Amino acid sequence: PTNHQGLLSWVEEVAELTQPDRVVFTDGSEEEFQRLCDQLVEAGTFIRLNPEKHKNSYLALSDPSDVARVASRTYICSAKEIDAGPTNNWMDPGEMRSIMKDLYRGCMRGRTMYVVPFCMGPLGAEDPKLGVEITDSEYVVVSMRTMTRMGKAALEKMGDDGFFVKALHSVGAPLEPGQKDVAWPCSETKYITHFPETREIWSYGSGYGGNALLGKKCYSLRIASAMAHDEGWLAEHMLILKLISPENKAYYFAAAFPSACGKTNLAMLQPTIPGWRAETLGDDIAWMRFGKDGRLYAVNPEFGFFGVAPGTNWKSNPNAMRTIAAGNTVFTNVALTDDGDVWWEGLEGDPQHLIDWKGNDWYFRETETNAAHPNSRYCTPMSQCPILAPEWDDPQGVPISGILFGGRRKTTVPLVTEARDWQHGVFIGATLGSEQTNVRRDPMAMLPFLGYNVGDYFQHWINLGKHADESKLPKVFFVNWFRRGDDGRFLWPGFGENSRVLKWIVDRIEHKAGGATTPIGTVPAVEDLDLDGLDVDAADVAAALAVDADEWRQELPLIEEWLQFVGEKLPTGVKDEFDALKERLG
Ligand SMILES: [Zn+2]
Ligand SMILES: [Zn+2]
Repeated sequence: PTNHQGLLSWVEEVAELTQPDRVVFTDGSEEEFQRLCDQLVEAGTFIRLNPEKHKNSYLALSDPSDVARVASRTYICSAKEIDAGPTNNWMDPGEMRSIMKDLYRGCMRGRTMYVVPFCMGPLGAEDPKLGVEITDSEYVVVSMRTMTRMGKAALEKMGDDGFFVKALHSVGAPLEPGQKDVAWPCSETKYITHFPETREIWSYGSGYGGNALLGKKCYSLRIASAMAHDEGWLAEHMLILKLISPENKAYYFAAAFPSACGKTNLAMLQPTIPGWRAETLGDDIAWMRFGKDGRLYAVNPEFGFFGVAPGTNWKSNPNAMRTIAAGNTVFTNVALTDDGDVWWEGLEGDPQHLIDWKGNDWYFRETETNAAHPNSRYCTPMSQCPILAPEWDDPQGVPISGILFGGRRKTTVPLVTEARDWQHGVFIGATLGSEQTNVRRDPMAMLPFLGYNVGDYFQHWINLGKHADESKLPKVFFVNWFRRGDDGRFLWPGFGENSRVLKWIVDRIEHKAGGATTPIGTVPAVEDLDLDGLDVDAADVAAALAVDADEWRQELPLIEEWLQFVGEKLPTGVKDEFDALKERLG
C-alpha cells in the first residue's frame, strides 16, 4: 500500500467498484514469481513442465471460448467517431463507460486484485512510458512479468506524481465465498476498450494474449500510436533486426509484416552468406524517435516474446527454439508429451502420443484434431535469446537505416523494391497488401492496432519525413518472399536465403548496389543479387523480380478502392503517390 497518491486513489476507486477479497501490489521479484506460479499450479491453471527440458516452465490450457485476441470486441472510444476512423470500431465513450462500469461492479468478488506496475522500454530511460495494470488474473500477472519490465523498478520510476497509463482488466468471473474456481476463468461478454485522450485501457472478459496482457498491443500499439501522434514519434508493429556485414559494420532495420508472413523467422535470421551475421532487438513492436543527430532511433518497448507456437521448429527457426529451450516460459494451449515436454504442429519429433490442448489423448497419424491450438503461444524472456543484440536494453535505442514492409503475394509484387523517396515509402507502407481468401490491405501491418484515424496516421508519417533531414531518414523497402510461378513453385527459397536480399538492401543504403528504375520503385535485376553458393534457377529469380505493367494496372483499382475506404482523412500526399504510380505505368 505504497504510492504515489494518484495511483493509490485510482486503486481505491477501482477496488471500491470491483470488490476483490484483497489487493496486492506486485514487485516483479523472483520470490513473487514462484509464489504466483505455485498458486497457479494449485488452481490447475498451470502444470509444471519437466524442468530437465524447460527449467521454471509451465503449461496453461484455456477455456475453448477464449483462445485469441477478439477484434470485433475491440474498441477505440475517442470523443468523436472520425478520430477512430474506418479501421477501428467506435462507440461513444460515455455509452461505453456506462456499459463497462456496470460490468466491473462486483466483478472481482472472491478474487485477489493485483496492481501491476510496469515500464515500456528500458528502465534506464529518462521519461519512460509507464503503466499500471490492475487485474484479477494471476496468469496475467506472471505473463506481464515476462512481457514488460514489471514491479518495483517501474513503481519507483513513477515517483510521487508521474504520469502512467491506467490499464484495467477483469476476467469477469466473480466467485462466491468458498466457491470452487476453474482453471481458466473468463466470460462470454468481452470488451477491449481504449480511451485515447486519457491514455486508458479497459478490458473485460478474456484472459488471453492481446486482450489481457495490456502491454502487448493495447499499450504498445493502440495507446502508444496516439501518444506518438501527439508527441512527434512512431509506435509501430515492427521487428528490429541488427545485420553485421563482412566489414564488421552494423545496420539496423525495422520491419513490418502482417501475420502468416514468417516475420519471426526473419527477426531471428541465420544468414547463409559468409561474413554476414544477424542479431535481434525484438520481433514485434518498435518505438522510433528522432535523435539529436537527426536519425530515427528504435527501442523495443517489450521485455519478452509472445510467439505463435505452431510452425516454430528447429529446422526453420532454431534461434527461437534455443530461446525457448532455456526455459522460464509459459506455454498456452500447446500439447504435453509423455515426458513432460511440449509439442505443437510443425515441430520435429513425431511424438506417438500426446495430451492435446483440451486435455484429451492424441495419437500420431490417427487423431484428426490439432494437438496444439493453432493460435497457441510461448511467452519467454527476451534476455535468453542466443542472438540478442548487446544494444537490446539501451534506452538510447539504435539508429534505423531501413524500414521494410512485407506481405504475402503470389503475383505482381517483386521480391524486393526500394522506394523513390520518403513520401513514396509512406505510400508503400500505406498500401501494404497481403493474401486473404484476394488481397487484404494492412497498412504498416497496423490494421487492427491503430489508436486513431488511419488517414491521420498516414499524415503523421508524411509530416515526420517532411520536417526531417532527408539524408538521415531510413530508406524504405517492400519485400515479398512468397511470389509464385504459374505452376505454383516458390520463385524464391526464402528463410536464411533472405539474407541475400538484405545484403542488397544494405548495399543500396551504402550506394554500392544498382537496380532497375521501374514504375513501382527500384528493383534489382538477378545480376544485382548475390546468388553465389545458392542452387537456384536464375530464371526463377528473374521472375521473382519482374515488374509487369499489365499486372500493376490491375493492381491500381484495388489500391484506389482501399484509398477511398480510408475516407475523408486520406492525405493528399498519399493520393499524389497513387497518381504518380498510375502515370509511370501508362
Ligand atoms: Zn501475429
Ligand atoms: Zn505482431
